[PDB]
Amino acid sequence: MKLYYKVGAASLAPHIILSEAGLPYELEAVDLKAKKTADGGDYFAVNPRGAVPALEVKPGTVITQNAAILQYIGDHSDVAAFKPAYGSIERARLQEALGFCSDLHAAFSGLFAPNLSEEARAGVIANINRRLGQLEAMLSDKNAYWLGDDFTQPDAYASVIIGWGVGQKLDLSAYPKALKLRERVLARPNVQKAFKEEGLN
Amino acid sequence: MKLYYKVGAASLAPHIILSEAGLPYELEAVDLKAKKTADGGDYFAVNPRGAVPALEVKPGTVITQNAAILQYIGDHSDVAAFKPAYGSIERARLQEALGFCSDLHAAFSGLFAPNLSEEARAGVIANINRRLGQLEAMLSDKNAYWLGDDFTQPDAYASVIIGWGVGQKLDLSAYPKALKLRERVLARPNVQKAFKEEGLN
Ligand SMILES: N[C@H](CCC(=O)N[C@@H](CS)C(=O)NCC(=O)O)C(=O)O
Ligand SMILES: N[C@H](CCC(=O)N[C@@H](CS)C(=O)NCC(=O)O)C(=O)O
Repeated sequence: MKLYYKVGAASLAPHIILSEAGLPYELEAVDLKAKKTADGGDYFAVNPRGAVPALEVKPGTVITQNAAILQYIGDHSDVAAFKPAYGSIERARLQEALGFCSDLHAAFSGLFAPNLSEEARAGVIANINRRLGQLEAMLSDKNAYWLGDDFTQPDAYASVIIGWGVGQKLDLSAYPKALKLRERVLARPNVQKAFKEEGLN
Repeated sequence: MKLYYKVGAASLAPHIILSEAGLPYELEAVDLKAKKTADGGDYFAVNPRGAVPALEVKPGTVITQNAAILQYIGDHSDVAAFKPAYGSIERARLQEALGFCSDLHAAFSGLFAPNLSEEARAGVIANINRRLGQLEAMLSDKNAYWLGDDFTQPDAYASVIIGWGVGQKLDLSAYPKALKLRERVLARPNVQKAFKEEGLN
């Protein structure tokens, strides 16, 4: 399969999960400014919504939307935690966490919008603070990772988003459970392998 | 199961799907202003994120996030279209459409925010127009419903969101495929049954 990604963007989540699954994959860096693939072609032909990630499962079949991509990879892996039975409460918890990741992502996205005024920026920060508080409350110290004993796709996606906060030098020390989850994810060897593949430290 | 809903809100989507599935369900109207259940209790104890829908599967187990709720209902129904195999391309298409519904929903949500300035409102309208254009392009006249020959959860969710546009008297006549999908959904008897259950016409 082929993952369309931009360095450090939300596409790092499925990059991490592809690496953890150990399935063969190819990567394609997208220029999101010009909306072009690396050969100079039109990225809108790949994803008409214009976003990364997109996953080409095989020629002519491209899946968009992180929740879909993350679960497709999981269902085609051998990692049981990545692929709970549909209809099981575990599957619902997986989807619920991925849905919340989209909400968390949406709060952060406001921060990188162009011509962002200081006043508009304050509202973005307030929503980031609100979503981070909700993630923090949702995490339980009875669980090594978000959903329980096992690392799953949500963990990777939350860790990437929190990393955007780190990169922006936001103070996230009031969210120790969130920081601990990210620290745990960042130490996983297949996570480091994905970060390397994007030229990131 | 028990669905926590507000009249005409995004919770109408799983209300529709519960009705279509024919499984037994109870409804609970939430006051989102006071964040209270109808007995006067704290809705944050039900969903700490404060949103509808929430689905109590059984006492002590509440699922939040529309994508999770919609797929839980589908996986516990007898309707094959609602429950494609995990890992099948059909399941990925289902999740992709639900993920896009969240994006469409997010564009519309801006319109109902309090103290919305005329200028901020224009940007909201521009994003609604952009997301509606993307939905329109994603729909294919080869398909009776969004994903193909079969009505699915996405169809209900898109139809509810478009309905918010109708209620706001936005001109959506440049999106005929979207309008046709909604018209088709609104004529389904179990859809009308759900609308009735919320006191809606
Ligand atoms: N500054 C970017 C952060 C990644 C990023 O901002 N990308 C997207 C998410 S993939 C975003 O946060 N906002 C716009 C968007 O989500 O498309 C980087 O270091 O790569
Ligand atoms: N005016 C509301 C529209 C529904 C609504 O606006 N609810 C939510 C979605 S459920 C929304 O569009 N914005 C805030 C939110 O999504 O919570 C109604 O007629 O019920």
